[PDB]
Amino acid sequence: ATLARQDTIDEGGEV
Amino acid sequence: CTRFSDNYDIKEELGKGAFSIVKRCVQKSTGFEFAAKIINTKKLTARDFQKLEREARICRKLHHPNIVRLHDSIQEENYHYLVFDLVTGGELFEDIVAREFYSEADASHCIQQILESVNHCHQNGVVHRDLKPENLLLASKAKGAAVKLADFGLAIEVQGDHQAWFGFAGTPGYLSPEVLKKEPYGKSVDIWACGVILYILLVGYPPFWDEDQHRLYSQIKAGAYDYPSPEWDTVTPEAKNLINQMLTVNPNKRITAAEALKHPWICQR
Ligand SMILES: Nc1ncnc2c1ncn2[C@@H]1O[C@H](COP(=O)(O)OP(=O)(O)O)[C@@H](O)[C@H]1O
Ligand SMILES: [Mg+2]
Repeated sequence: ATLARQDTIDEGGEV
Repeated sequence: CTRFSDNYDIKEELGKGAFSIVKRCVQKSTGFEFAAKIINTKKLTARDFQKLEREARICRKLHHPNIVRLHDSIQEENYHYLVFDLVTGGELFEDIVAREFYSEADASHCIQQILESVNHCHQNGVVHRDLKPENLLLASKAKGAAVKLADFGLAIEVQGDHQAWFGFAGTPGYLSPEVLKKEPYGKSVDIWACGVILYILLVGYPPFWDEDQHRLYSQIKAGAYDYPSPEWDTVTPEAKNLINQMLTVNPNKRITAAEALKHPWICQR
């Protein structure tokens, strides 16, 4: 495990 | 509107998000410098536009020295511009990578400021949903410099301790159990992410990690993390305690930001 950047996701689905 | 292109000169790149680029810019009339978050909008759907308006709206509603300040929101032909005050010290992410990890002192100071920005969102009825070191900016490179919460792209409003299904969104390694379980959620998700951040501040790597994203989420939902030797042998039990409270799987059991700013490890100094 290491500190790496991660992209934001938004798959929605709000109800 | 050409209100941006003729009131501002665009300078160099400061950073990049999933589909935005942030550039330094200078207001022509004053010579004052700002950060312009630029979004290509010919690409965007109606929902996306609404998310952009929501982002601008929520930013304005928050006024704090540890929350980035929105100076203007301009819509041009193929581009939208959110102009913010310039924060010049780069992302907290870069600083952690640059130093490997923070001392317990520096980490305590840093998480204190993060939790203050978070608790400010929460008492104002806002959940950020994307706390991570890439979205925290430093007022400068100096030890103990001010940390500013950025990136309100996913932020939404919820009152008090209410929980509802606001959709599957956030950043994988920082996602909370309740989001991954597709259970209703609320402000508590930001505290989980702060728990992740605090663990990262202390050893320089995250508590949940796997090359297989399916296994990652399973590890998170289970709250499966430990404190591997020798990295954690020097770390005080009092700090580990705070991480454990933030990284409580059941959101109802999870420590709030308010009572996290009370923790001895943060206050007993
Ligand atoms: N006010 C600012 N001053 C300096 N750099 C900034 C500022 N706001 C954002 N950035 C840089 O731009 C990057 C993306 O900003 P963000 O608000 O995170 O866009 P996204 O919503 O696309 O992730 C940040 O990670 C940071 O590096
Ligand atoms: Mg971001």
